[PDB]
Amino acid sequence: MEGLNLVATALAVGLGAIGPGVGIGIIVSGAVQAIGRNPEIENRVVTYMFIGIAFTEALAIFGLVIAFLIGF
Amino acid sequence: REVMANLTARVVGAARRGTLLEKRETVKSVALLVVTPDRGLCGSLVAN
Repeated sequence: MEGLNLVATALAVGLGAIGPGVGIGIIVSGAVQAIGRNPEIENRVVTYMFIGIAFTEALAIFGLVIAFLIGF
Repeated sequence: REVMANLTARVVGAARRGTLLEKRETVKSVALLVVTPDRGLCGSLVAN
């Protein structure tokens, strides 16, 4: 058989794209809707918004991290 | 009045507290709706 490391890296990065991508989409849609309803609190929610993305980003980064652990 | 009381008790600290409900500071213009009879012979009512 050929190298399964390429398939592993591809699957890890692709799923890290799938999951946090939809998470960020939902987060941004909700934050945009809330800002459009009550702008007077926007700063608070946008702070929380970034926090959410950070966690999702970390998850995606986590996949990329282990992808590198399979790359070399 | 009851529905308005319930609605006003529901909403607190909104974006400028609505539009007609807005407690707009620095009052500079006041409009007055005075209602008076169409005809005389009322007595002191119109004068009051």
